[PDB]
Amino acid sequence: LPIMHDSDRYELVKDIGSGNFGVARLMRDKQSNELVAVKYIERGEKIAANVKREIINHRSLRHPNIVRFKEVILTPTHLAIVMEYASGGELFERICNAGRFSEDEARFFFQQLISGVSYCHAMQVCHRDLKLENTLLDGSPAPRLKICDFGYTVGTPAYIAPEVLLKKEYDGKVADVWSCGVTLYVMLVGAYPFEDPEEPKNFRKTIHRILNVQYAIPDYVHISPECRHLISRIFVADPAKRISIPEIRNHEWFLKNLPADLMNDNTMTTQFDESDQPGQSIEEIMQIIAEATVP
Repeated sequence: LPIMHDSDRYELVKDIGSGNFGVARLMRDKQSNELVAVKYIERGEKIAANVKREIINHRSLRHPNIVRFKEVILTPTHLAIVMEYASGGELFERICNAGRFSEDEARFFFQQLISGVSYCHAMQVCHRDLKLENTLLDGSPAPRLKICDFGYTVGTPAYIAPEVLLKKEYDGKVADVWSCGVTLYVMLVGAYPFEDPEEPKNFRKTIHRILNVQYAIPDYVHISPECRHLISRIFVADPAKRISIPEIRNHEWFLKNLPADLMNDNTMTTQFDESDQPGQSIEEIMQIIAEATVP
């Protein structure tokens, strides 16, 4: 990792190398007070077109449930890519610590999940790039879900829709619904839907159950019919018959206690100001990117 820089606007919090941000540096923005994660790319090295487009595409995503891009900084050594850091650990860990969530708590997170995924579907041009298994939580005492859309260890096949395993072509949006259903199930049950109950992680057995949409909610987990219905409309092997995101938004289970401030960062209890963010112009960013090609 390069030496600390811009210590006038950022404080060094901790250098890490494990997680959704991978080898990164945690810092705290002294002006905005936001915790961020800085990723470094060697100058004139991977400063390819792919990096350029990932930054540009990601910059446009401004939803409270998606890990935001903050800014790019040139150091005399690497390109610094700064982004929001989710410090609450993985959604999955919270589920494990609780054993399983109640219906109400699962709904609270599922609402956020759907709002975020729906926003990605509208903003992104080519889809098929959502890693819901590694969804994170922010550090707030009232957990906000954070989807990670970037990449500058693979998990359960349960998350992989049947058509993603078999068919050569598929609609990424419909596959994402399957993934959200897997997340919902795990929240409500405390284990994955198609994997062998617990002890064995037999990928051969999991795949087999996935393709045959073989799942069973255990007897001790009491679920409302609305909820149960929603699950049955998501775990459908045929993609053309799988409920869509907009239909999930109109489902009775999803509509109960739907907070009005789902898409807002700044609310009555949560502070956020876009003008405190280092909102660089796309021209400014491109300047730094090209200027970063010079070693």
